[PDB]
Amino acid sequence: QHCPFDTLLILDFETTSDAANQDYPCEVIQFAIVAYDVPNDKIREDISFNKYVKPVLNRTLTKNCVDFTGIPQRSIDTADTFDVVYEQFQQWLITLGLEEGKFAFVCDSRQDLWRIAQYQMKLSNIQMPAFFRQYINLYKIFTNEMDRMGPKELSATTNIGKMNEYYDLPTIGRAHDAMDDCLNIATILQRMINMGAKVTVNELLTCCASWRRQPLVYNKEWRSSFMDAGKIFERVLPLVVTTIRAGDFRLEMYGVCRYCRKGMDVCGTSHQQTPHDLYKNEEDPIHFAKIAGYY
Amino acid sequence: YQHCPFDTLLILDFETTSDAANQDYPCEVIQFAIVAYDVPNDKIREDISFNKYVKPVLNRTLTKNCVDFTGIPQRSIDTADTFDVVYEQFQQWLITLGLEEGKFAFVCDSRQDLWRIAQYQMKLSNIQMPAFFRQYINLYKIFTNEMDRMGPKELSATTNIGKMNEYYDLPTIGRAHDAMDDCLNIATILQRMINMGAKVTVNELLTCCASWRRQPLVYNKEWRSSFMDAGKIFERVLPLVVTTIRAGDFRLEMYGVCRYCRKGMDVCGTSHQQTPHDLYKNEEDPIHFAKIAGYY
Ligand SMILES: [Zn+2]
Ligand SMILES: [Zn+2]
Repeated sequence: QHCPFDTLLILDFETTSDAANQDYPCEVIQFAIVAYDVPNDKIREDISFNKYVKPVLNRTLTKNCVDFTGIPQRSIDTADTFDVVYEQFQQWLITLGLEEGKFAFVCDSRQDLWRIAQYQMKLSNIQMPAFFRQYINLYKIFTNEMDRMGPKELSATTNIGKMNEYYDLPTIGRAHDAMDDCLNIATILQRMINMGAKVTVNELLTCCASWRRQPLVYNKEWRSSFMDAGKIFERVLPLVVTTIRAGDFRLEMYGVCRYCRKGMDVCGTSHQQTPHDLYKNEEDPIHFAKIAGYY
Repeated sequence: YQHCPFDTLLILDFETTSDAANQDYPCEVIQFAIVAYDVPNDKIREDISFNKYVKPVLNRTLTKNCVDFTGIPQRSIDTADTFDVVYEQFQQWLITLGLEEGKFAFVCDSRQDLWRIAQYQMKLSNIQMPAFFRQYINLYKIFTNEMDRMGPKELSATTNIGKMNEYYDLPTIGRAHDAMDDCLNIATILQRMINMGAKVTVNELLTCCASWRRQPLVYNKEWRSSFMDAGKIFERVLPLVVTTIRAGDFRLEMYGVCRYCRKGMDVCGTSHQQTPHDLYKNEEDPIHFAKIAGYY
């Protein structure tokens, strides 16, 4: 109906972390997808991908990480590295015969594709594919929907939590298992569609933004603030998030950078707005940028 | 006369990667520090020292709690060499000193530095454990005996060094858990001990075999949050085991032959002699540090 895609792929990544430190080189440790069949309004749990991933930079999971994600150490010690798992994902995609630009990924925020996929793919030396450079931020649709229908007082802290609370849906499994997150998002998505939401891509990864032309005002305590760390990532990572209105999106924008209008084979091979102003303080280096090779 | 049979003592400290709340952790050396002590002249030689940061390979990012404990900033390890390089620099620095084989010994504040940390790091780096790490002076054990001689006090300090400074009434040097400040504290403590009657000699030896590793360990499921219980499993995982020797029983000629198998230390220690297969059965609860190190 409203959704121009015939299939939606709900995606979730879990990463290595250390709660108290934002200057951390997050590596994917779980990669999960569930398919949603748009014309039939059906969640297809039988069409799914669920792999653990062995990190190479930080091989031992932090305790706060395992408490948060619920992933135990054993599951990543027996896992393949990202480059192998991503290849399996590419292969699995092919064995589903979807048409380029007729499926889109759905996430609960900008974190999975703008930050996590982008950063992991630098580590693994993989080109950001066109299907990650265009996606549905479900939480952005949700806030438009709240605005459209009627805001109410929410006490949940996570994106998934609030959406579940607002639509009055029971929490599935537990927070932060990648597959459980996927199922929650899928059930929310379905509900949003039944209530008349237009679910379509709303975020695009772009080589440039005029607001990056102004040097970031450096907050020296950024390493303990999620918001302030976000500002650093925005500058360090090549691709930036540009929003698009539902009515302005077209399926033919697939594979085409919204900013420079070139194909995504040419756009994205090198950073067009390298933050040299952040890179001259030898006294206070940005660890995640150093270890990935941004400088 | 001189109760200490060595001509020079090497005070060693390691700092490692860590994650306070998890003891199933592949500790990697991130600081390697040494200060020399001249025995016949009773002098701490602060000018004869080794002090290097080390870049880990398995856990390249220090946890915040590791940073807070050791005081080591991330930038200092990002710019450092890996253990194999730093260890090679140590070997080279050692030869510069011009020391007679078996006439110098290492000094630590516990069994941790050489029994656990060095042994483990050296399995990761694939370096053979040297003779001068397989016999050493555990100063805290000597300290423990010295308290029986002179009479015990009620100590409130919490670290081994803190205790030793408290008991002998010495001021704390620098900051705790900086490898070099620890070395300086240990050297000063050592000096006081010898001057106050202590018999300072090799008291600990690393051996390939012990009868108490024949009987499978009484497995504690919650071992990962307990320092003592994790020690018990490290004792089984690590090939070489700590064996104590009385002061009057040590002989210089014990370098570098194993107390159990009586073979040179170039032959002993290549292969675990008491592999704890009983511990390696359950793929639903595996020992992480034993797995990444390649013990199974
Ligand atoms: Zn572009
Ligand atoms: Zn032996």
